[PDB]
Amino acid sequence: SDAPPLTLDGIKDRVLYVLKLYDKIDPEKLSVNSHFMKDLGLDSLDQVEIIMAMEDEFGFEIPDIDAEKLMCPQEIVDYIADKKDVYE
Amino acid sequence: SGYTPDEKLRLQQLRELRRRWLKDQELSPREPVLPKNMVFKAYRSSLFAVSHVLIPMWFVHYYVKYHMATKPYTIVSSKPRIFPGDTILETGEVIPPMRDFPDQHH
Amino acid sequence: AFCAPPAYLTHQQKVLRLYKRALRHLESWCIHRDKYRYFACLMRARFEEHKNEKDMMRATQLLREAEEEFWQNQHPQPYIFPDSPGGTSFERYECYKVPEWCLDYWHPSEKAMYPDYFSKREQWKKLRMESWDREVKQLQEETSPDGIMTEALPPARREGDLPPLWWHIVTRPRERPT
Amino acid sequence: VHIQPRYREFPQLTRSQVIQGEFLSSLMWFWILWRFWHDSDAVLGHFSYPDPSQWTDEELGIPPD
Amino acid sequence: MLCLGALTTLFTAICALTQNDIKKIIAFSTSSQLGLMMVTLGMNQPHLAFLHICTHAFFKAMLFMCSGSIIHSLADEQDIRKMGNITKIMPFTSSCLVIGSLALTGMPFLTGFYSKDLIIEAINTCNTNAWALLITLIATSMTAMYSMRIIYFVTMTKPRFPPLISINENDPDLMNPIKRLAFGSIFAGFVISYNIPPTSIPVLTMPWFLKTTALIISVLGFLIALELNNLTMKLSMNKANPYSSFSTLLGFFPSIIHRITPMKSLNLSLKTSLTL
Amino acid sequence: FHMTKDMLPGSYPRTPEERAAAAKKYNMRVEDYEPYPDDGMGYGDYPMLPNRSQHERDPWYQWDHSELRMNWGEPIHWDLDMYIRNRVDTSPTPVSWDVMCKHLFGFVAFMVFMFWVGHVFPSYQPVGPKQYPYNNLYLERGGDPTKEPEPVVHYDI
Amino acid sequence: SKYKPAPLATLPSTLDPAEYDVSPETRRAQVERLSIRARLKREYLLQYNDPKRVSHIEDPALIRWTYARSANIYPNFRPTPKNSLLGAVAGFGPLIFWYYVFKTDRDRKERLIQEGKLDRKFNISY
Amino acid sequence: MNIFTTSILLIFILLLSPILISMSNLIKHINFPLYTTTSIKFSFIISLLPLLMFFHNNMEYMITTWHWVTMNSMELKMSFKTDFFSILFTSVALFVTWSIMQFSSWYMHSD
Amino acid sequence: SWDKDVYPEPPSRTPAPSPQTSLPNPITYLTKAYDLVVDWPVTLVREFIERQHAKNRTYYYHRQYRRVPDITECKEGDVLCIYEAEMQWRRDFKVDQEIMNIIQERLKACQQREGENYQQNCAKELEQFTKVTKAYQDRYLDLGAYYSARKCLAKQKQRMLEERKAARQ
Amino acid sequence: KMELPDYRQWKIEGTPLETVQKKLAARGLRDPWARNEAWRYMGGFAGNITFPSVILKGFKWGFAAFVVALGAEYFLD
Amino acid sequence: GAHLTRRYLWDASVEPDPEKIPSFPPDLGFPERKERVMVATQQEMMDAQLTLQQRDYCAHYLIRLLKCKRDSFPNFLACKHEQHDWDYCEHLDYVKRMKEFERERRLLQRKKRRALKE
Amino acid sequence: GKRLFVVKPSLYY
Ligand SMILES: CCCCCCCCCCCCCCCCCC(=O)OC[C@H](COP(=O)(O)OCCN)OC(=O)CCCCCCCCCCCCCCCCC
Repeated sequence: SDAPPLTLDGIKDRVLYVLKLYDKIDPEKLSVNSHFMKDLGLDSLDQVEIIMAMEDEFGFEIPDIDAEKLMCPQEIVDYIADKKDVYE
Repeated sequence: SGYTPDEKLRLQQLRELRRRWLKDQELSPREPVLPKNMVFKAYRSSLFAVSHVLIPMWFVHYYVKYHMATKPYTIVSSKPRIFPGDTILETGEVIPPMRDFPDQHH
Repeated sequence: AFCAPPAYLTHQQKVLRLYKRALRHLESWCIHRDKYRYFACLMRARFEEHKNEKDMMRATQLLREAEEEFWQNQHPQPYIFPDSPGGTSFERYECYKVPEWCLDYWHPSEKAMYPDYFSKREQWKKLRMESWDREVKQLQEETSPDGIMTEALPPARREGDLPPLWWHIVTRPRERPT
Repeated sequence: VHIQPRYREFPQLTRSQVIQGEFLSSLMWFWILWRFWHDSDAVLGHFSYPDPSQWTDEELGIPPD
Repeated sequence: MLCLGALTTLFTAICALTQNDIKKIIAFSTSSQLGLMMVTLGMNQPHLAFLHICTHAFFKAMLFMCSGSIIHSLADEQDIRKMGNITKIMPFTSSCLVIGSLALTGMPFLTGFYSKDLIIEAINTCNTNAWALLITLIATSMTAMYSMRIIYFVTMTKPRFPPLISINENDPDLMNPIKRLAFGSIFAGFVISYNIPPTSIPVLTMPWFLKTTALIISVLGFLIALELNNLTMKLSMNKANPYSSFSTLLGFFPSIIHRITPMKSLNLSLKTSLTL
Repeated sequence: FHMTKDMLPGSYPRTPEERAAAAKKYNMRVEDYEPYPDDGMGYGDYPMLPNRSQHERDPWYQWDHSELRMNWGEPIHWDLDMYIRNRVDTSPTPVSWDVMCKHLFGFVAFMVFMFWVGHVFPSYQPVGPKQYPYNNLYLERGGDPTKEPEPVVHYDI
Repeated sequence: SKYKPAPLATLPSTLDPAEYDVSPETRRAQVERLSIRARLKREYLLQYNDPKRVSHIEDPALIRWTYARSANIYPNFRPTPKNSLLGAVAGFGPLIFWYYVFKTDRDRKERLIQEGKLDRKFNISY
Repeated sequence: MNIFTTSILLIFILLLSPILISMSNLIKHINFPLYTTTSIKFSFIISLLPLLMFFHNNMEYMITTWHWVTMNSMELKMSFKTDFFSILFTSVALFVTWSIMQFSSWYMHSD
Repeated sequence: SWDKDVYPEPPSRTPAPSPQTSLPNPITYLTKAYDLVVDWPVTLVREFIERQHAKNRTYYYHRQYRRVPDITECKEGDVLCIYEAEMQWRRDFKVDQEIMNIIQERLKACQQREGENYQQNCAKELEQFTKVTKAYQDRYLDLGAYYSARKCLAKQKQRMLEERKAARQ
Repeated sequence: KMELPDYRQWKIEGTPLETVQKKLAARGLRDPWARNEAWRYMGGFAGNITFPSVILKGFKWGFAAFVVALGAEYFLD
Repeated sequence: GAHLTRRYLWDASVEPDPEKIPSFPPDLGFPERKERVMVATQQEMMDAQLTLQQRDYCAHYLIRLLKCKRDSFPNFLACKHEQHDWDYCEHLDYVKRMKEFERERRLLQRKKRRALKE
Repeated sequence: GKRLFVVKPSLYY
């Protein structure tokens, strides 16, 4: 009934939704493979803010070391799918 | 910093195998292979009331009247309230009334 | 969780951890979203003000003073996500996370209740049989002669090969098993 | 019973839940108003607490001096 | 008995003022009302204590059922800092929670009026400890304040939960027990108290400030906690004080006792008994 | 099994070679290893692990003993059964231990003192005693009917 | 405005001063500790993920802990005056204390019965 | 005198009945939470009957249903002191528990 | 089966119903339904059972023991009459235990019957209980786990000697 | 599948977030997550909830039923 | 109450304590004091099964209220009239207790006035 | 649909 299951496409759409809502990331240059420093031009504090935004949306905590490892939205989406057992 | 290439490749391969394992965790449509309603007031509640209540009520009433009242002090109850102007059913005497109630200000 | 901790935390990692913990305790204090956004922007401004330090001993002293201030002004009950440690739903389903080796002990009737899933289970077991010796050989080959080694593990280095010690990671129970 | 989840918008409220909730709150308020009208002994009581200082010495039975 | 009950209802209300988990808040509400019963048993009023037993049973059953529906609709999320707009998004649960909070605080002619108000008049009118009386009244005011804290931080303000809406309270198995407990929490105290055989003669000839004491302190607590919640809404950080640290950290009794007594017990056991 | 005496715990180490052998037995570094002082309490060469409970251990790590928050092969504290997560906690607190002790003791002492103050200064209503009839309900409370009680007299006012 | 650590409320690993003034020998100590931890983890992971394993995994640390807590105590015990006094008080002082408590109570009760001042109104199931 | 004791022990029998159904190996064919919820609501109705009787006549009851053991001059017997407190708390607790088990059937789904 | 000589019960005095209101009594309605549905089949089953009992009726007797010589007229060391007197004493001890149980049930029945008037109307039951517990404390108290006729006789002799010494002055 | 609303509909204007943004702009600061937090102050959530509006829920129909009950009682006697 | 402040702040000599009330003979100031009369008596209180706490000087009103409840058990909202009668009797009893307190307090003040006169 | 296998111990014995 309640708690509908997640999907890879839905997780990707939500992550890109938050990144588009972020003011420092212009939506026209944002892609799923866009790196936070290489072509997005952010820094470590911005990365921590992005991780906390994903954390606040998805209602669970990414630990600090894995969070520092996540660096593009594709890795963020892969981490969300791996953590919540989303396979399709 | 970011992912080193070795751990990145390891997580990609491990996650792909996790996708395969979770897909294999699915159930085929034939699994598991296993080897008079009326209305709720007339059959759902009535049968329950006449089966799981009526027979137990019979058994408890039998045990109470024929195995507790046959014994002296199993069922002991307090004296009922007796008021002035009342008539005793067992004895037949009427209780005399009260006095004249001098205070009737309220 | 999916990455092993290093020998030590660097200064940059400690600064990021302090920043995240400070903002989490700030949201615990502020509750309301606009109030938290205002004071989190103030905290980010403070961190950006102390960002460009070159001496690095003054930076370590500033980090020590900042975390001392954090311990003085931390919330007695900070907000914890339910799945986080110390939360409400943490380890709630470990009683339901049954390990997969009990299906080896299942009765043949219970195995016959799920034929296709069990057939896939021996296919996975046969794959594990075939891959174990190769991944042990890979682990023995890639071990450095020096005493230095971390808890990280190598990936598969060629086609038709699996990452070493993949079974306990791939076949772990689901966080929502039922 | 099952409804479509919403991402960031206000959820589509069903008629039954809002009708029955306002019915329960209205029943509570009607009960409070009815009982307050019928027996307003929540305030002041109805016995009018006396003032002991206004009582007189001859009914209190103290000898005069 | 009177002193212990007054102390425990004061302490549990103090703890309830600053908790964030809604279940912990209404649990300390349960313990504070138990302290009120314990005060009532410190008086020679046992039947009032049993009437409050039934009354409290109704209230906490409905309040806890409402809180559980809130948690299930918000996907196992428990503290009030990630809630809000519950009046608009869950109207039935909001209405029943408001009924429970008002009747727990002692809104007149509800189920709680026929026990809590009589307890307040009994403690105001019979010979008791003065400090126990004062902290009982202050505990009632705090009951009003944490009920206001529940009402504000859950049913009011802006949403703070994660965005994905998974609220579905349209289940009859959810609605109907709350309906029955709402009928209880509205009418059961009245029906029961008018069906009680007359015992433990209350006193009714009593001054107006003593008679309306419970209602006055409940209204005062509601107003004080409302303006405090508006001050929390106000855009200013303040340095925490040891009073709020004491209230939020459970009075330090769990940490201090649960660390010093098991450590001494097990240390004595292993170091002396077995080993030595 | 294959546990032999050189891998089982032994006596208190005296020589640095014995200390190094004990450190290799317990899978510790030599200067990290530290036995209990030779006070004759049966400790011997077992290391003095720091008095930290299992709550301080990192909960985001996949420990080999997940409930115990310990890895495989690492030395086990002498008081592990006291320091398990179902038992005594030594975690840092938001306010200091002495502050907690003084605050709790001061609150308890203040409550006891004010309860004594309220007991020596009771609060009541400006009323007399309750009037009870028939020699203060002598027969009702169970006085002897053969002897006559002292007449308890009440008057109107 | 300083946190005071306790045995039951220890100093945090971020409030302690030992990790702000770091040293190369402490860094290499952490490196070697991680090396031993990684070696033990690799050995345990190999034994855990071994498919030919048909039993559980024995823990030598647990075996050593049980032996130290159970069988090593009397070989490694030496009598000192401190533990002699501690054993004497912990094995006798409660016994003499409760002896005096029970002896005083029983003598008082016995005397009260002998001159009859103690009343057993309905005490028949002693 | 008979209907009162029969109602009280029928409350107890209706409480013990789902336990025997649970250990009687037929749970897999019936709806056990719904069955138990109906059992509690029926226990509430047969608990409402002595509530009405006590509200009418204020009869105070003692029931010695089973003599367990006699031990020199002390008889341990399983007995019920059917009080005002006992009757009213029985009715209130059964009503509350009926609500809680319906809420449990809703809430402990997918368990 | 029980008798009011050993289980006394005062006659019930219930008042006649005087319903001032016009509403029907649900207790009376449910009671009439309760008899008509439950009491009639139960008493029919019990009547069938009772006539089966009358068809197969058997009798049993209550055993009685004659009085063996008491331990006072009984020589020490001669374990035959020692044994006979000791088992007679044990039998009387068990009988006194059940007498105590009877008196305690009488007191409990009085308290439950009187209710709020138990402090006045249970004076006779409380007096009987007090007298019988004084007698029981005089005869059987403080004997120990190895209570016996010899120990009871020694305690009685000590009590008689104390009473005789106190009766001199 | 589930379709998300257009992110471009989430605007800053007319909000406590607008007040916060002006307060930060007084100090020369920029808040970039305000558009992410803008969904809680728009649409069906865009409304001030008031404590008498919470307590007096259903009070209108309760008072209507109360006056109908009084009228019925008066017509009865 | 202001009586507590008067006792605990100004003086305790004239402000009395609740246990030794009355501390003066009942005939002092009353030339002829009537005995307090009751309607209800012991046999009817025992028959009505009143608790020992409620066998006070309003036992007749309590008996009438209990009789009404026992008769009209259905529609329990029946006899608020003699519920109010019993409550008014208890109010009169509480007023008499207040009169006893005030009389003994004024007698304490009169005793202090006599002492300062002497 | 989309139902998944539930891993359970051997309750057969
Ligand atoms: C005005 C008048 C005021 C009067 C005030 C009077 C106050 C009296 C207080 C009496 C009771 C004091 C002792 C209470 C001990 C409770 C210990 C306990 O259960 O602690 C729980 C604790 C862990 O729980 P916690 O820390 O709360 O939560 C962790 C969650 N992650 O730890 C554990 O779970 C450890 C597991 C148990 C370990 C063994 C414990 C054995 C205890 C034996 C005690 C023997 C003596 C008892 C004396 C009682 C006297 C009343």
